[PDB]
Amino acid sequence: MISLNGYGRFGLQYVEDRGVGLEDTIISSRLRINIVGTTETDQGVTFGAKLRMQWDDGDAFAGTAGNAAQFWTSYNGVTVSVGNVDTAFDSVALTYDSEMGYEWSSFGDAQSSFFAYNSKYDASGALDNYNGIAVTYSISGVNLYLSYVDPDQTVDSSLVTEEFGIAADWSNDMISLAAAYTTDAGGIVDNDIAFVGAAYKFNDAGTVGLNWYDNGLSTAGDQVTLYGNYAFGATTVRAYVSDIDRAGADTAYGIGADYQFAEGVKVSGSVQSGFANETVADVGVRFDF
Amino acid sequence: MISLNGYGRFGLQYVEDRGVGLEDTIISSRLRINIVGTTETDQGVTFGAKLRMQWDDGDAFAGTAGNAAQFWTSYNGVTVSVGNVDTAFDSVALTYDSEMGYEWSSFGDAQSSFFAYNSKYDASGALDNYNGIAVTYSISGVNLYLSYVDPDQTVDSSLVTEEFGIAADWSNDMISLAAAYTTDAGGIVDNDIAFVGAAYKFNDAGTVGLNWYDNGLSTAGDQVTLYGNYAFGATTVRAYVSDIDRAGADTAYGIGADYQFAEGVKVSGSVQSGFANETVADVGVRFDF
Amino acid sequence: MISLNGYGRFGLQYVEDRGVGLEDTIISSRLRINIVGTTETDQGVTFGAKLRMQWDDGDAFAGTAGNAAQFWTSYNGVTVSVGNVDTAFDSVALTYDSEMGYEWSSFGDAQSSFFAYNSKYDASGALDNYNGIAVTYSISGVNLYLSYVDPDQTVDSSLVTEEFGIAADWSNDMISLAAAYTTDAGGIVDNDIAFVGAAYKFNDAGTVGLNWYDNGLSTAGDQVTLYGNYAFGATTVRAYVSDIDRAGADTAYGIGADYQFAEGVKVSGSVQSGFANETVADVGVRFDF
Ligand SMILES: CCCCCCCCOCCOCCOCCOCCO
Ligand SMILES: CCCCCCCCOCCOCCOCCOCCO
Ligand SMILES: CCCCCCCCOCCOCCOCCOCCO
Ligand SMILES: CCCCCCCCOCCOCCOCCOCCO
Ligand SMILES: CCCCCCCCOCCOCCOCCOCCO
Ligand SMILES: CCCCCCCCOCCOCCOCCOCCO
Ligand SMILES: CCCCCCCCOCCOCCOCCOCCO
Ligand SMILES: CCCCCCCCOCCOCCOCCOCCO
Ligand SMILES: CCCCCCCCOCCOCCOCCOCCO
Ligand SMILES: [Mg+2]
Ligand SMILES: [Mg+2]
Ligand SMILES: [Mg+2]
Repeated sequence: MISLNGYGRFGLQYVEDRGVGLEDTIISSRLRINIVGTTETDQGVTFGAKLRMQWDDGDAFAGTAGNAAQFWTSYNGVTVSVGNVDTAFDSVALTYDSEMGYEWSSFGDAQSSFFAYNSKYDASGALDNYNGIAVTYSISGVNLYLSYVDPDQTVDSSLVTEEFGIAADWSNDMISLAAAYTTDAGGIVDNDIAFVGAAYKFNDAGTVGLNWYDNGLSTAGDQVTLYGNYAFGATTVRAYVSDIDRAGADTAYGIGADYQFAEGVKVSGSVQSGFANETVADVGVRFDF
Repeated sequence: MISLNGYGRFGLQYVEDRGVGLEDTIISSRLRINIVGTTETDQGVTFGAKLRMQWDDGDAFAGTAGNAAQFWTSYNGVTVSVGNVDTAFDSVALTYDSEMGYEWSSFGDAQSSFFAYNSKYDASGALDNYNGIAVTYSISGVNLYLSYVDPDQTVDSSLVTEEFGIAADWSNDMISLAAAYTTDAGGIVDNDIAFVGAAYKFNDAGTVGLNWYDNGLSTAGDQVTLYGNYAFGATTVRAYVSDIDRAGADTAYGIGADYQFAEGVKVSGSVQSGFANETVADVGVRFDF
Repeated sequence: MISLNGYGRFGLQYVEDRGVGLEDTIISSRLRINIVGTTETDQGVTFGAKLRMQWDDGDAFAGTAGNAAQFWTSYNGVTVSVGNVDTAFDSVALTYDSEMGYEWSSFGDAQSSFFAYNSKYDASGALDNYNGIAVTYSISGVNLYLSYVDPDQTVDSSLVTEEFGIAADWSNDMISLAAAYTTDAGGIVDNDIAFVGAAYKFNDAGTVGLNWYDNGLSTAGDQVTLYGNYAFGATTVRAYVSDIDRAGADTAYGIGADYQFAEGVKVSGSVQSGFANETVADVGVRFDF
C-alpha cells in the first residue's frame, strides 16, 4: 500500500533590517508531500519506507526533488529504522514546545548542532553516504529513543565521527518529563549535548514548562527556556522567555497565537526577539491534506 | 486529500531543414503529472496546493523533477493564489484557440514575452525568488483575472520590474469576447502588451474567431489571427491565418485535424507555415489519465 | 487512472577487501516507486505512461528524482512502447534466473554491455536524446520481443550507432527455452551479442537450467552458466556455477537462499565468488507495496 500526505503553508515573514537592499517582509511558503509505502503481514510485523518532496520559497532552481529514503520494521511497540532516520535528540517530547507562529519557530529551541531527519537533498555531497539506525520503544506513557548516525558509512569506522543519541519521555494527564543526551552531536568531536525538560498541564486549557539544555561546543553555552500556552475555545495563546550563557546576550522572548479555523486548517502568528536583539514576526496559514 | 492527474502524448514532429546534421523528423513526447493537495472546510473555504512533474523529450539529464509550488484559497467564486501562479494574459479565454496538432501549437498565438505558470525547474537560477499573487473571480458567464508577479521578491521592490496583468472574458451560447492587458510583461520595462478577441459559434458544430494583439517590445509588432474550426462527428478540422507587422514577414497559416478516438484519447495532426517561411508538421496521440 | 507501486529493501552487503580505508561491509538499501498512468478505452486499446523514482544508498546529493518517461499502447496481446523502453535482451525469460541474494545479483548473468530500461536520470548528459521503440507479442506460451534504440535521435541517423534486438521465449509446464540476439549492443559498433538458454522443472519444487552467451566485444568472451533452485516450503535454495573464456579466469559460483516471510516480504542472502576471485556476500529483506 502507498499513501500520500502533507501540508501547504503560506504567509508573511518579517525580519527587522534583513540586509542592505533586501525587503524586510517576504511571502514565505512551503509545500511538503510525504510518500509512504507499507507492507503489513499476518505475523504482526509491519515494513515501511518513506520519501519526502519538500519545496520552500527561495529553493535553488525553483524545483523540488525527493530526499534520501528511510526504512522501518515495527513489531509490538518496537520500531527499528534505517537510512535517513529520526534521531533521539530531535524526537523526544517537550523540546520544541515553545515554538509558535505559522513556521513553528522559537529562539527558545536548543542552540546546538545535531543530526536530524533530512527533509531535502544536499547539493554539497556531504550526505551521500550518510546512514543511521534508530530504535524506538513505546511502552505505555513511556517512550525510549536510541539513534546512531554514521555520516559516511563507506569509509573505515575509526576515521569518521559517529553520533550516538539516547532519550526518554514520560507523561500522565498532568505532568510530563523528558531528557536526552547525544555524544559527538552533528559528527563534531566532543560536541556533547543534553536536555532535560518538564511541563505541567495546570488545567484542561493551559500548560507551563521549562526546558534546560547543555549546548555542547556551541557559543551559546547552557540555556533555559520557560514557556506557556493557553487555549480559549479555538484560539491558543503562546509565550516564552529564554536565556543563554553567552556573554552579553539579551533575553529572548516571544508571544504568538493560533486560531483553529477548521479541522486541518490553522492560522498562526508571532512576534519574537532574539539573543542579539533581532526582531522577527510572522502571520500565515497551514492546511493539512 | 491528495489527487494525481495528468497526460501522456507522443508522435512525430517535423521541422523542415531543422539544422546541419540534424534529423528533420523526431519522436516528440511529454509526460505530465499534477499532484494536488486540497483541504475542504465546513465554512466553504477550500485550501489547495499543487506541484507538477513534467518530462519532455530532450530534457537535460534524462530526468524529471517537480516545479515550484502554487497555493490557493477559494471561497464563493473568488480564488486567491500565491507562488507559481497562473497569470492573467495566459489564463483569459480565446487567446490560444487557434492552436492545433498534438502539441497544441500555432504561429497565430501572441508573439510577445510574458510570465506564465512555470511547468518545470529553471537551472539558470532566475526563478529562485520568483513569487506571484493572482486573483480570479468567476461571476456567471464572466471571468475576471488579475495577476502580479515579482521576479525576485527578496530584493527591494524599487530595484526590480514587477509584472501587473488584468483580463476578462465573457460568453453566452453564441458569442465570446475577451481582452487582456499586462504592463512590464515578462519583467521587461515598457513591454506593455494587449489582447482583444471575439468568437462566434456559427452553429452547434463550427466556430470562427479573430484575435488581435499589441506585442509590446517584440519585433513582431501588432498581430491579427483569424481562425476557425468545425466538428463532423468525432473529427474536428481546424485552420488559421495570422499576420504580424514586422517588415517583410510572410503570412502564417495552418491546417489540422483532431480525432476523438475515445473519452480522454485524442489523435491530432497539423501542417503549419511560419512568419519566416518555416514549415512544421506533426501527428500524434494524447491520452488523459 | 494513476497507480503507484514499488518496493523497499535493506540489508548488509559485504565485499571482501573493498578498498584501502573502506569498510568491507555496508548497509545497502533501495527505495523504488513506479508511477503508472493508464487510459483504458471501450475499443480495447489501452494507453499507458510510466515514471520511476528510485533511490540507492550512495546516490549523489542524497536525493531522488524521476527518470525519463516510457509510453505504450496495447491491443490484443500486442504492445508497442516508445521512449525509455524495455529492450529485447533484457526482457527475455531465463537470462537472469541464476540471480540470488536480496539484491538479485549473479556473476552468472551475461558479461556484455547492452541497453536496458534506465531506472534513473544520467548526469553525464549521455541519455538526453535517447529514444527507443519496442514491440512485444505474447501469443500463449510464446513471447516475442523486438527493440530498436537510437541513443541520440536528434542527430542524423547515419552518424550514430543504433541498437537492434530480437528475442523469444517459450514454455510449457516442464521445459522452457529462450534465445536473444542484439546487434551493436549498447550503441557499440560490432558488439553483437547472443543468448540461448533452457530450463527443466524437474519437479513441482526444483528447476535446473543452462544459459550460454556470446558476449560480443567484452573481454569475457563466451560464457556458460549452470544453475538450479529448490523450494522446501517457504525456503528456496539456489546455486550456480559460471565459466567465461577469458584467459586465466576462475570459475564463478554462488549459493544462496530465500525465505518467504509473508506475501510480499522476502528475506534473502547469498555468498558468491567471482571470475577474479572476488568474494561477495549479502543478507537482507525486500518488501513490496
Ligand atoms: C537527485 C535529486 C536532485 C537533486 C540534485 C540537485 C543537484 C543540484 O546541484 C548541482 C551542483 O550545484 C550546487 C547547487 O546549489 C545548491 C542547491 O540546493 C539548496 C536549496 O536551496
Ligand atoms: C507587514 C509586516 C508584519 C507582518 C507580521 C505580521 C505580524 C502579525 O502578528 C502579530 C503577532 O500576533 C500575536 C498577538 O498577541 C496575542 C494577543 O492576545 C490574544 C487573543 O488573540
Ligand atoms: C498588491 C501588491 C503586492 C503587495 C504584496 C502585499 C500583499 C500581501 O498579501 C496578500 C495576499 O497574500 C499573502 C498572505 O496570506 C495572509 C496571511 O494570513 C491569513 C489571514 O490572517
Ligand atoms: C531540485 C530539482 C532538481 C532540479 C535541479 C536540476 C539542476 C541541474 O542543473 C545544475 C546546473 O547545471 C545546468 C543544467 O542545464 C540545464 C537543465 O535544464 C533544462 C531542461 O532541458
Ligand atoms: C514523416 C514526417 C511527416 C510527419 C508529419 C505527419 C504529418 C501528418 O498530418 C498532416 C496534417 O493533417 C491535416 C489534414 O487536413 C485536413 C483534412 O480534411 C479533413 C478530414 O480529415
Ligand atoms: C523502425 C526503425 C525506426 C524508424 C522510426 C520510425 C518509426 C515511426 O514510428 C513508429 C511508432 O512510434 C511512433 C509514432 O506514433 C504514431 C502517430 O500517431 C498515431 C496514429 O495516426
Ligand atoms: C532533472 C532531474 C534531476 C536530475 C538532475 C541532477 C543533476 C545533477 O548533476 C549536475 C551536474 O553534476 C554531476 C553529478 O554527479 C553525478 C550524479 O548522479 C549519480 C548517482 O549517484
Ligand atoms: C557481517 C558480514 C557478513 C554479512 C553477510 C551475511 C551473509 C549471510 O548469508 C550467508 C549466505 O546464506 C546462504 C546459505 O546456504 C544455504 C543453506 O542451506 C539451506 C537451508 O537454509
Ligand atoms: C550498533 C552499531 C552500529 C553497527 C552497525 C551494525 C548493525 C547491524 O545491523 C543492525 C540493523 O540494521 C540492518 C540489517 O538488516 C538485517 C538483515 O536481514 C534480516 C534478518 O535475517
Ligand atoms: Mg520561507
Ligand atoms: Mg518534444
Ligand atoms: Mg546499495
